[PDB]
Amino acid sequence: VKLQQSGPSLVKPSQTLSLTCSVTGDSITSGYWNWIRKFPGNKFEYLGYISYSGRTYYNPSLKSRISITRDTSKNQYYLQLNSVTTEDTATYYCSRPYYRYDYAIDYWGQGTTVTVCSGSDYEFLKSWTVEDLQKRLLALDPMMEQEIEEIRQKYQSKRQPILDAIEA
Amino acid sequence: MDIELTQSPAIMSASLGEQVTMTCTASSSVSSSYLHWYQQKPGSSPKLWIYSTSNLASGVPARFSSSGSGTSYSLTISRMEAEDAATYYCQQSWKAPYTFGGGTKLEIKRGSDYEFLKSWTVEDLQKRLLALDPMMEQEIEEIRQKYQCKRQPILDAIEAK
Repeated sequence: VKLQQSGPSLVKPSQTLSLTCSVTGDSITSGYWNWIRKFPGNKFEYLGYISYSGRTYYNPSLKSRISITRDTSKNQYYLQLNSVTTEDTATYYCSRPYYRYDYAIDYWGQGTTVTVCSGSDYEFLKSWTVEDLQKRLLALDPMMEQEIEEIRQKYQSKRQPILDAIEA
Repeated sequence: MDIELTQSPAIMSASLGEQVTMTCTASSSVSSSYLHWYQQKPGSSPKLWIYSTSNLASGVPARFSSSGSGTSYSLTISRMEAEDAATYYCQQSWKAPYTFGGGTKLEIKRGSDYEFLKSWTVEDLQKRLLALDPMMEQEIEEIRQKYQCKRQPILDAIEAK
């Protein structure tokens, strides 16, 4: 049983998030199938399930912004979140509860980390020529690479005691 | 009225070989067959670890045990090992929405010190060395997606012409 996720990683506010779980080891016409998201603060939120017959359940917390959709023929099911603010930034999981375990969740998709970008820079980026903007766009590359290099070196030190301890 | 699951402590550090017991307390009774436990290491998805209060998922080593009933449940490691360093979530699959606990992150006490490190076996050492890569990759990937966020309004202004 392998739940395979696909979908975009970014979504602008008040737009719609859409994700796809491609089940490959069971049939979505059997049992239940849910969507669950993990907020950055290590907090899980049950979003809802699609049933074997097609009935659904939606967390009241999401109001009515969520609709879960199945495609019985391709053994897929879909998550759709409307009017997506930045409080919808999380890692989104599909997963199969199993009746034999009283619906404990024994299989999980690999997740999709979904960011919501306000992007309210109309008033700033207006005083830029398109040529200035394409320099600004390329300005991010050395900036990001710097951060990534800090990460890489942090773990260069964090593992050094381990390598020293192995040599001994 | 949703069932709140509270996990204490939220974080706890333990030295190898210790015996560690983390707890989960519900706001209202849940029958034992619906209380479950998951383990999540960074970079990968939660794994079902214990279902129905007292059943180990396959592959879960025997040093793990769990018990409880009513509104108080618990998970116990007998002789902790380096690889049990993870976050452990309880979950009830009884009343929808099927709520999780806040987690318990179990870290290795004084794990980042050559003083303590050289007393480990070579196996626990090289398993721990490789356990660093998922952590690093999550951090790098969080950076890459932050810059796709920064790249966005620039691309929206370049084409607003």
